[PDB]
Amino acid sequence: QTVTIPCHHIRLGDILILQGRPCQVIRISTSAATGQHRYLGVDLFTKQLHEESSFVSNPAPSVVVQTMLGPVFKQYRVLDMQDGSIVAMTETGDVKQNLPVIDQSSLWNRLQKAFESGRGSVRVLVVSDHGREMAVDMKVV
Amino acid sequence: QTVTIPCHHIRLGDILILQGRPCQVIRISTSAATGQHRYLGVDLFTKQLHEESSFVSNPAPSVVVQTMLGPVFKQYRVLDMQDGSIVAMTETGDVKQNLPVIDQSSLWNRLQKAFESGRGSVRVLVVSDHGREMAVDMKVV
Repeated sequence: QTVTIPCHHIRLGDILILQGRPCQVIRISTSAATGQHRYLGVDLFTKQLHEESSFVSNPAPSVVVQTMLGPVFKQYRVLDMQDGSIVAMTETGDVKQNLPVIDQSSLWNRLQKAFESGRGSVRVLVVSDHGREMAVDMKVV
Repeated sequence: QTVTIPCHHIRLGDILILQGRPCQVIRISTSAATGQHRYLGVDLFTKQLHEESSFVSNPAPSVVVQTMLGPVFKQYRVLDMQDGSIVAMTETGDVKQNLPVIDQSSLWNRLQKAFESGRGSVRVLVVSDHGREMAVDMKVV
């Protein structure tokens, strides 16, 4: 499940879908030949590099837009924290016992400190990869 | 005519629709009470300040997204440059004799230098405001 993002709203560090994989963009360039944009990114799950060029479209006369796809993040409540995993619950009560937390920008520690102070309103943002789920950021409500 | 942009892809300097007006965002904050984002922007045409808070939606369980609207930019060919205006043509051959160029980041000079060297492939990106059109950026093909 994905959203369309115009290329002028894509900056380094964004998470895009490259070659069907969730990736963190580390380099943006432009093709001289076509004017497409080329995004080099790091697979959030495998840590391999993927590249993909933007999709050009013409929905109307005088309207050219380049887009990439970005993931739809799910929001889960945090019920408990174990060794490197968490117990999450979807907002329909579906419990996920060992959701992994990505090692990126000390997410575990930020999350721990926020769970200590106020567990009721900690949320994790979660990406899916062909079934595998992983938490990649946090929010507070 | 507008596109939906997720709030995590909105940074200072982006052009958003605030209160129905095209604006350049100069400050982003978050409401404690609701978690919406609040965007303070400068009307591209009047130079007045407008603010507007994000729209929250729930398209699916465990999926919360905040969005703002952004304009759809049209792309026009540049046929000639006058005193502060340009002659543009849409890609269906509709000629616009005095399209104004916004004074923002020396757009006129960047545009002039690019029109001197290679007029065939200079384009302007144009926003509409209830009929009034204005060029706000340039591209080269």
